[PDB]
Amino acid sequence: MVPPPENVRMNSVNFKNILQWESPAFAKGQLTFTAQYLSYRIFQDKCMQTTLTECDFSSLSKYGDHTLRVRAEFADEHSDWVQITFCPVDDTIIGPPGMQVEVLADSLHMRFLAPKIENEYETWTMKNVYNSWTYNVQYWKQGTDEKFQITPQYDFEVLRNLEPWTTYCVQVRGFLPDRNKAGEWSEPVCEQTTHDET
Amino acid sequence: CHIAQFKSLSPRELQAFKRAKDALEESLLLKDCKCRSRLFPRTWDLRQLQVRERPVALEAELALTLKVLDATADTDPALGDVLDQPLHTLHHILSQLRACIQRGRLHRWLHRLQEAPKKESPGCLEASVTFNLFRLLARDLNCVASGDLCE
Amino acid sequence: PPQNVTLLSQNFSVYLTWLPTYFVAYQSSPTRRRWREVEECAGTKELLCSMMCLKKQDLYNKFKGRVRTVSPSSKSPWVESEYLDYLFEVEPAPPVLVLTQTEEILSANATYQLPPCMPPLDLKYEVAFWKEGAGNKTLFPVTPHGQPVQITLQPAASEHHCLSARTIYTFSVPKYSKFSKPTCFLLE
Ligand SMILES: *[C@@H]1O[C@H](CO)[C@@H](O)[C@H](O)[C@H]1NC(C)=O
Ligand SMILES: *[C@@H]1O[C@H](CO)[C@@H](O)[C@H](O)[C@H]1NC(C)=O
Ligand SMILES: *[C@@H]1O[C@H](CO)[C@@H](O)[C@H](O)[C@H]1NC(C)=O
Repeated sequence: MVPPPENVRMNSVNFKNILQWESPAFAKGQLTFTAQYLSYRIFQDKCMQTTLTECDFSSLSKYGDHTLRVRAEFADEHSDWVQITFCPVDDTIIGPPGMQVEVLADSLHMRFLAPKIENEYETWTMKNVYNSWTYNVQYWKQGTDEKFQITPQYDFEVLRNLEPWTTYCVQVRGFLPDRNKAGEWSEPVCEQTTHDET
Repeated sequence: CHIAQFKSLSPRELQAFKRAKDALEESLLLKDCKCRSRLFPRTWDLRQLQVRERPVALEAELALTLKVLDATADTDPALGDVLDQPLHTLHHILSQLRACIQRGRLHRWLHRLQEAPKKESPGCLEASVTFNLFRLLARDLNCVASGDLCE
Repeated sequence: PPQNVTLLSQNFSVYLTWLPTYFVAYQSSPTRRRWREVEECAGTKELLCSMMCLKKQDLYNKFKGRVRTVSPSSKSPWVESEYLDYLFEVEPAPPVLVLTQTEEILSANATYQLPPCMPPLDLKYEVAFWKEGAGNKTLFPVTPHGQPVQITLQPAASEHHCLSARTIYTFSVPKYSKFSKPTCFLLE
């Protein structure tokens, strides 16, 4: 009698877990939706009778697996549950890190800022969730399309013996070598060098 | 087996556990707590076992804790409003812990944990695992997750 | 009869201060009906006592402490303090920075003197870097204890720069300390 939500997905980036869905075709009136999460006891409600096409599930434990379901409701009748399973540590997207770049003669100092988890704190970032975090840097001379890779040991690195007065663009991403999982790349930051070699 | 991630738990999870311990302490004072032949805390430290035996001791303490607090959330639904998210997490850790595992001090410890629910009152066990809750999470789990670095 | 009874934490340790020979005891939260005397502060003449690394202590719960004034003529009543949950109320100490310089990189590594009975606390520090008398300092990203902060150095000139750092302890909620005494040196 009532159509279920369509294309039910979990958009999770840096443990900001947004259950998105598309409203099905309905001609009687404006639909509403109710999303639930399976807590340890029973399906608890998160969004009740909202008019939005999304619900926030960032409050989930982010340890272990969670079961999420949503249905569409009109008046007293309601649709069937569309149920997905979400594992935050494995299904969340690792966002781009920050990158502060400084020019020093033929060298190029770049510091990497961790991707931040909104519902946590400065002392617990994406770098602290995964035990084998390592940054992954990629650079090239602007206009050459010849990428070079470097894996820094920590959150700082120096690119030495570069060409003088040449613009280089740099990117950084998270990476997990235990699973070979890569995070998203940072936006390319391009900076020009100066002169002389030490 | 990869429990090394549990050296540093997410602070929001610890805030959820802290609300649980504060909620359990309010219920334990009105119940008949403090029974004879106490088990927590254990007199010896986990560093006094071999690295491969430490998860075995931690598993038996965590399984008891999970078994007791699950029975506590089913006894008091109002108290289970706070215990729900902790229970989910303790279960997941226990699952990850059992993946690292195939008459000394470990035999007698595993024995007393196994012969305690059948010979102790519920409010006592509830109080016993409540005060041991952050001993398990902050010290014992940390030691086991640190592998050969805990010494 | 000691009046002010305060059980406070300063620099990773728990101390008990009292204001008017003294006797001091402590009670654990699970062992609510049991007190235990301090051997180090037994008959002491000071106004503070170290409540850290005790014989049967349990820093993983809250504990109170009581103190009474004694004399060869009379005994005063006990005056108990408030509870202090160590894992949630411990105050950290500013680190000691070990400064080394290589080429154009300055590494500022934090070091700690920690009590032996301390739980495995998660310590991170934030390094402050600035020229002597600048007003505007440079805060670097939160860095784990055991990893240095590497700082880009300009090779020219020889300006007097100072370095400071503060500890951030994070269990359930981050707890910040003050900044250390700024270590000033000759940049080059
Ligand atoms: C604690 O001592 C201070 C001065 O040292 C005093 O001002 C305060 O009233 C005292 N607190 C009491 C008596 O509760
Ligand atoms: C903190 O206390 C420890 C002993 O517990 C001591 O070694 C250290 O110097 C103290 N740090 C201070 C007072 O800044
Ligand atoms: C820095 O100090 C810490 C103290 O905990 C030590 O572990 C480490 O080896 C020192 N050196 C570096 C490069 O981190």
